[PDB]
Amino acid sequence: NEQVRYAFHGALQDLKSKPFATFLTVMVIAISLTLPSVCYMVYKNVNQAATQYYPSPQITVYLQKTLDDDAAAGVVAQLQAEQGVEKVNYLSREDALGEFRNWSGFGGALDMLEENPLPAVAVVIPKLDFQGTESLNTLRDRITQINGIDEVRMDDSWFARLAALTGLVGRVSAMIGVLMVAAVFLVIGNSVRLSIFARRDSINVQKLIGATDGFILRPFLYGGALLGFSGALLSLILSEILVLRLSSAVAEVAQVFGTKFDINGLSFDECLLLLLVCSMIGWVAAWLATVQHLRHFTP
Amino acid sequence: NEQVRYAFHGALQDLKSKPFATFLTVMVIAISLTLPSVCYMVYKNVNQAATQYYPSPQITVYLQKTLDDDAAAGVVAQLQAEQGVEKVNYLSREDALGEFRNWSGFGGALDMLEENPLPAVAVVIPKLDFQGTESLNTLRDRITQINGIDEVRMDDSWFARLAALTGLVGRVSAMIGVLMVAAVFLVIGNSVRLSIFARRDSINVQKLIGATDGFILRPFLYGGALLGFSGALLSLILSEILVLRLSSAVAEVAQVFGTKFDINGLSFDECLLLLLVCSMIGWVAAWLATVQHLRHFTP
Amino acid sequence: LKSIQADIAAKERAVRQKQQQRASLLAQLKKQEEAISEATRKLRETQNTLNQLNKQIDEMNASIAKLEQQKAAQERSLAAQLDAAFRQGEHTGIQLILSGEESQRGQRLQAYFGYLNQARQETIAQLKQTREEVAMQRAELEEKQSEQQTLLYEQRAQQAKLTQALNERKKTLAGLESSIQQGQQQLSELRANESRLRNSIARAEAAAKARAEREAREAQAVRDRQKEATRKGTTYKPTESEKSLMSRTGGLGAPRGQAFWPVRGPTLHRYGEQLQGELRWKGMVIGASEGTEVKAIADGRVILADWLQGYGLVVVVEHGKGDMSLYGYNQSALVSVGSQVRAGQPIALVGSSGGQGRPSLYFEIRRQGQAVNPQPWLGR
Amino acid sequence: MIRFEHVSKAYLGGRQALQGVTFHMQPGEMAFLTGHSGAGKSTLLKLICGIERPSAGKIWFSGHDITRLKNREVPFLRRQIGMIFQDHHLLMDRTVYDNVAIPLIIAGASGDDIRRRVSAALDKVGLLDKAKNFPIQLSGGEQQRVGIARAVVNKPAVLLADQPTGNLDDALSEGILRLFEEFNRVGVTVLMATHDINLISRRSYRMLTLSDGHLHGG
Amino acid sequence: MIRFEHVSKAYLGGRQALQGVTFHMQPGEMAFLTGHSGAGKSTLLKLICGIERPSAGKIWFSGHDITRLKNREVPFLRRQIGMIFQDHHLLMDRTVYDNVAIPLIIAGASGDDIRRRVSAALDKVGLLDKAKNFPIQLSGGEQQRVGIARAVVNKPAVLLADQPTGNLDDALSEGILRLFEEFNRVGVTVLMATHDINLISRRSYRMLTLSDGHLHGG
Ligand SMILES: Nc1ncnc2c1ncn2[C@@H]1O[C@H](COP(=O)(O)OP(=O)(O)OP(=O)(O)O)[C@@H](O)[C@H]1O
Ligand SMILES: Nc1ncnc2c1ncn2[C@@H]1O[C@H](COP(=O)(O)OP(=O)(O)OP(=O)(O)O)[C@@H](O)[C@H]1O
Repeated sequence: NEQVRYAFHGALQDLKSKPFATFLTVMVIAISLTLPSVCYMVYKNVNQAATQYYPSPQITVYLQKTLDDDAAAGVVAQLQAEQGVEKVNYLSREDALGEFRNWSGFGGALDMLEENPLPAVAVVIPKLDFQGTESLNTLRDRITQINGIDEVRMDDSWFARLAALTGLVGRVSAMIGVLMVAAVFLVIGNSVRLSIFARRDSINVQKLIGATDGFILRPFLYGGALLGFSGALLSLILSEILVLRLSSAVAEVAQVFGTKFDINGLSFDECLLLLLVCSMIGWVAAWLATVQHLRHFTP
Repeated sequence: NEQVRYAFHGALQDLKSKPFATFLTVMVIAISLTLPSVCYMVYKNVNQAATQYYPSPQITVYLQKTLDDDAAAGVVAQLQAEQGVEKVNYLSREDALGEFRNWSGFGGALDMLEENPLPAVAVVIPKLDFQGTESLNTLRDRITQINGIDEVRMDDSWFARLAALTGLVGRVSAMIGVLMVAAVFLVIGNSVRLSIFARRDSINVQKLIGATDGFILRPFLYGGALLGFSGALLSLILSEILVLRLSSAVAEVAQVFGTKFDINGLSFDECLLLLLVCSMIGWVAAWLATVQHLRHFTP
Repeated sequence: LKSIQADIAAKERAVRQKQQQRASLLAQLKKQEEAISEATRKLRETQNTLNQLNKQIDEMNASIAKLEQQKAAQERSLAAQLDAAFRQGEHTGIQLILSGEESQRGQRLQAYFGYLNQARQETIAQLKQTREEVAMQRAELEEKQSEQQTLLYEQRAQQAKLTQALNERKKTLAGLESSIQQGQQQLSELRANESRLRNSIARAEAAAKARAEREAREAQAVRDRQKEATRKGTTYKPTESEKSLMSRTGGLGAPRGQAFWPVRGPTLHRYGEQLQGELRWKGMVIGASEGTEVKAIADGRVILADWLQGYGLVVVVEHGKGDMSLYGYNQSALVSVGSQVRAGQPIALVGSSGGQGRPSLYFEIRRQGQAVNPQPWLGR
Repeated sequence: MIRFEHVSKAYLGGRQALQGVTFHMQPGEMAFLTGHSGAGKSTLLKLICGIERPSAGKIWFSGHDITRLKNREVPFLRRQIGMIFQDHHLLMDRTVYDNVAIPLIIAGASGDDIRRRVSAALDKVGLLDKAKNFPIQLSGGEQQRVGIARAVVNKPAVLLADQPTGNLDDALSEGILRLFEEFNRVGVTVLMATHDINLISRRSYRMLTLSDGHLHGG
Repeated sequence: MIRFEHVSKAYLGGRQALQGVTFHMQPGEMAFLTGHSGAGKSTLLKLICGIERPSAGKIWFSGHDITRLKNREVPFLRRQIGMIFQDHHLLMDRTVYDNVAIPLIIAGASGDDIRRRVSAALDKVGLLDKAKNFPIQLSGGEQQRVGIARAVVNKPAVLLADQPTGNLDDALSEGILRLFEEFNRVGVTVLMATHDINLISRRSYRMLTLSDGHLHGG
């Protein structure tokens, strides 16, 4: 199998013949490709990564004055632990008294307005039982049908505020990703096509000496896969310089706002896939260009 | 005069010689250029919406019983009109009586509860120097605990959260923008360089008679601007078609979760700037690439 | 000749006028006792009105506490519940919340913001009800105080008129106290004066006499029915109304001091002893300072409360079976001609009316129209 | 092993280069193709080799019709002949050793055999001194001789020469003609298009003249 | 006007193309340049043009030393010279009218004069019928004569021909030589490098011979 070795040697020599032309082509492929691989940090890190629950209606029924310490278990024995519910958030009586004081609601009226009649209640976490939309909905009033709980401030939450992200955001970023994953194909294909167009003369010369249809192809394919592979490898060398640099900024805003979002890098399971995809793109572009320019010299 | 026409005609001739290659190059340039335009659109629209939402709060020091007309004048001479303050919102006494009545809180208790002890609100927007939370920090407490008003309704650091979000939508989008402009820089440069390399065989003009370097250059400069300009022209058409697609869906979501804050396009000045910058970059790349060849074809 | 007759007339001129003035203006003193009876009824009404005014002042103090402390402190609280939108609260909070809302939605739904406003509305309804009730209680206290004040003004006018009348009658009473009488004159003119006083007493007794006989007959019928029920193998228990009707004036019974004490005070004279001359004492006399009362020795009907010479506006409350221990020199009148008064319950507060120098409760034990010994008539 | 039966070739545009050419060349036969400038010589050689297609008539090569040849069987026709072009059609980015050795590589020969055969064929024209040079570093006659060495390196069955002695002086032209004759003494049919009158006047070979696309020479 | 004084040229790599060349050529003097292959003829013509730089000695053209010419003055020297190369060095994507006319475009001449002069120069070499064909649609001799027509169009002062007859038959060779003579009878200095003998034997002109970069004639 000396043909494979000879073709690889020819492709390597052709690439090394113009160091400034080869380097300036690898440079544009790597920069045009780090954008998909750095914008994938955002949708893998942060978004999805730090998924903190959602506006779920833990809101529940409002208990009357009959609620007490014993009635808390009784409500649990009926709706807060027997019907659809996961957790217990019964802040009855003094529990939602100092917390209500230190919230946005200012205190001091309790010492003046006799006693605060904080309408009793108990936020719940509708477990599978009532979790289901309809499992709640109808049985949501059935959940109310438990112990006392005069009222039922059970709510919904999320509202349209949970649409200005599943809608506007759910299309624009995908569109941008599609744009980038078309740009990379286009730039690799254009570079390889122009490389073959530069040396079409040798194609013609060695075609009219005999040769074959496949002999002329191999040095151009191996030189088109090696251009995509070498341009993707430098994008992985990059896109870690940028992400580690960006880690400092994200770490600073972690404490200022609250929960500390943790940044990370690209994994091997996606690095290998990226290298393979770029190699295949370069190979297929080289095949297309050479086959197009091989039917030109067939009078 | 005539040389300009001859050079332009030659540039158009060699552009139209190979329609597929020039079309592919233009498509690559336009695809690589429609990303930063969309990023700048979304950044500008988000910035406009954030500026329209809330520039600064109106939280001030809550006045005690010592507040009066003369005490309000003193509070103006101290903080409300002499210290960091943009306007005056001294709603003392009856000013914050009907306003409280028509606010979310139901009124009518004044006829029963003797006289309403409405506070002397002294809202004022601090200047840019005092706008900063870090600048506010101790001075904000110092301004509150200066004289007159006793209590202090401090801010909830909503401005700080907006500032951190802006810093992210700054640093990160700035790095994305510089990456995109580098990408288009290298795409234009490489395409022009490779076209000149393919048509390099015109050592004949340099060797034949005194075709000075100025004579040789002009067909290549004008053919470099015509490539960058056509890339920018196709991007503007492609960019605006794309946002119209992602506008009707985006605008509807804004109406549900607030107000229908739609997406605008580019002003005429922005389009002219884009076209001029792309043509300039193409001209520079053509000059560099040709001067590279004019030196290695000399004795 | 004529000189002897003129001297005799001069010596015997003014005795008859003095005695007549004494008797007539002692009757006028008893009339002053009746006027003081009207004044004392007005004074009891004024005391009831003063107790009502004191209760109204206590109710005004309770209204002060409840409603005015509501106003001051609990309306600091109420206007702070409203200040949760007006003074250091809300300001129409519509700002969007951040991720992980620590309440701040449950808050405005029902918690330190939403249930704050809900309990504020509940307490505002409660305070509107409290203000309406404060207005209603102020109206009620004002009506009570206006009743008290109108009664006080009317009673003051009536008491001023009665005081002028009593001053005139007191001048008359002094004119009465001017004179005295002689011995055989005592026998004759005292028979006459007692006849007049007992004539007034018997007018009152004829007005209020049927009650004792009716009650005695009712008690006898009740006893006969109870006895006959046993003869028929049953028990005849009179109803509440029947028992009340039967036992109203069932009679005085044996004198054993089982009734309410008419008044507390020392006793000077004894029944059957030497009171005035050879005539046997009508009954025991409670000799003490003026103002000590007197009443019947047992439950029954008042036989007399009206002006009478010597015994004043005597409350001759008949204890039944003819036993009427009169309230000598009584200065009041409660059970007039037609009404009834029991033992202890005085038809008139005794005093120094009718010419008597002080309260001498000459409780005559009239048994079959004759004086009886009252010594063993005190047991409890 | 070459037969032209009423062949005609007109290029796209309206220039009738060849009209009614018929002739025959036997296995192992030399001939000279002569004509004026623009006559149709390189067109005839292109038709034989396989580069161009006739508009009419038939071409028979080695007894098998090639007037309509599939694009898959052409490389096995162009492999039996050694063609010497007029542009010298060199690979200017390779060495001259690689240029001469590429036919053996195409045919699939070994390594030491390639080295020996390339050295022999480069010695036969005098260019062994210049086996490490790129074709840019050679004169015109030396590039011509590199092409000639490339042609004969694979022991062909036909030699098709297109003015192979231009840019060569008379001594070198005679040497190259002697090399062709020594290849033809083995049984290689030669057909050599030439503009030289002195070179052909000193030898007795069949001579096909061609006057404006009309053979009338044989 | 041309003058060489002990000029030598060793190409980078260790190949002494020329050594110790010295000669003088007056205005309006025709001469031939002959030698074997690889002698160093095209190198002499390149030194005269300015494409290559001598490693020693001095070169004078029209009385101005050009051995150390700058890079901003080579254009005017190359304008004063009409040269025809061995590769014909002609643009493959322009009509032959444009190829012949580019020297006039560079010189800065009007339009009617350009058309008239290009027609005359194309007719002199017999190509006027092909004024619209691209160079790919010509033969070897026709491309040669396109190069000749481009050279002689600008009425030069020195004409440097580098084998302008190879690829041309004998009648066309005589026609080309007669054209160069009709240019030289005005006062144009002609230096013609060639190694065909039937042309430089029937005309008596000075002949400079080279043999491995040493002028054996002068
Ligand atoms: N590619 C081409 N397309 C069209 N016509 C062509 C082409 N090549 C040559 N011709 C024309 O065909 C005719 C013959 O050309 P050909 O190449 O056969 O000439 P030739 O005999 O090689 O000439 P020379 O002796 O000068 O080399 C001429 O009219 C020529 O201009
Ligand atoms: N670019 C070059 N680099 C190195 N050596 C070169 C170069 N061009 C030519 N030579 C060498 O210089 C010498 C003379 O070459 P040149 O082309 O001047 O000869 P020539 O007489 O024109 O040849 P021919 O008669 O075959 O056309 C030869 O040894 C040749 O190989």
